[PDB]
Amino acid sequence: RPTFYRQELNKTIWEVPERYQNLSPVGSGAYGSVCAAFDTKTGLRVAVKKLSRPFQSIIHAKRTYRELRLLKHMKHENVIGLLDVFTPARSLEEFNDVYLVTHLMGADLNNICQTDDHVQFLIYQILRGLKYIHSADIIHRDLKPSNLAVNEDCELKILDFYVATRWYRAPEIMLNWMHYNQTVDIWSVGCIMAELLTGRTLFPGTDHIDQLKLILRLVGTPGAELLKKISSESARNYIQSLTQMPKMNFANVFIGANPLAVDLLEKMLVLDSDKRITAAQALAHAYFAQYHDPDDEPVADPYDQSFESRDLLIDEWKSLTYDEVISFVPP
Ligand SMILES: Cc1cn(-c2cc(NC(=O)c3ccc(C)c(Nc4nccc(-c5cccnc5)n4)c3)cc(C(F)(F)F)c2)cn1
Repeated sequence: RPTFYRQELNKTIWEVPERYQNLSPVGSGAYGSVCAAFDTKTGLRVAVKKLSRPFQSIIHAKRTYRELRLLKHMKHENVIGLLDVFTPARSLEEFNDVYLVTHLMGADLNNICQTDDHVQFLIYQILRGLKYIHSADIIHRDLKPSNLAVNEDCELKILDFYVATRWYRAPEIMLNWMHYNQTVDIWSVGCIMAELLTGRTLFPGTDHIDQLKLILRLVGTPGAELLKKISSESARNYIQSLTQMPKMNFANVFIGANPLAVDLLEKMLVLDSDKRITAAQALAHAYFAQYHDPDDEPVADPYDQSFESRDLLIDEWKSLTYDEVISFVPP
């Protein structure tokens, strides 16, 4: 049981074991604050996240539990993994804060390591990690370049932490569809891969409405029947007021690109989420022929999400979270 020191960072009091030094605030939000640090015990650069009031509400406590459970379960080369989890509390009765620790990566996909081969390798790794995540019955929902970390040797890792999420969000989420499926993440991959191919953001909308119009300008406005699978009533009415836009031929948009990459993008960037390619299907596409290895593209061990159906109070989620903290074993 180590010694903690205190330091006021990100408008809050950080209490961390002395092994973590050189704390430097990275960013913050309503769901936590992140610092880069140096772990003197391993010699690693790490990221430390302090969850912001994790037990203020039932949903806060449940998602605190949800994140810790999820992260303790992820064992994949292309998904961020947990190096440590700690609390300064000495007992459940004073348990109020939770800290998570991962590797610090040298870069994200916005800031780059190294061609068509380099786009293939990066997108392959995203899809390899997504196949794993999706096999655990988890949807990322927030994929964007700043959530994709890359080390020196261009090994990529998916995480969840300017660069707007809206630029990469699936249209059915933008149109207020509540019942979307895992391929919302594939839409995001298509937008990311377009930007790696051309150098430019595919749909850099300045606002909610601008985003929809830029999307429809490329894929074409949907018919009424398609609208009812991807959109809520007020969004359907608005889309139906717009001039008809035809689908563009992606070959004239991604001029010069590998024709197999264009074919893959045509399968990713479709409005019909029942027609959109899955991560496992995309990994088998001929575009990735030089890296595709079904024996090295594993699924996840079964992930017990039955807690998602439990109706628990704040103190009950707090209690389960505490037990996940004190049972953690580092890799
Ligand atoms: C409520 C909820 C959360 N999630 C979920 C959480 C994470 N967490 C992290 O990635 C995470 C948690 C703690 C830490 C410390 C970090 N590390 C981190 N965070 C922000 C930035 C950086 C960073 C900064 C600079 C360079 N490299 C990394 N690292 C990640 C990851 C996923 C997924 F799907 F992507 F796997 C899902 C699901 N439901």
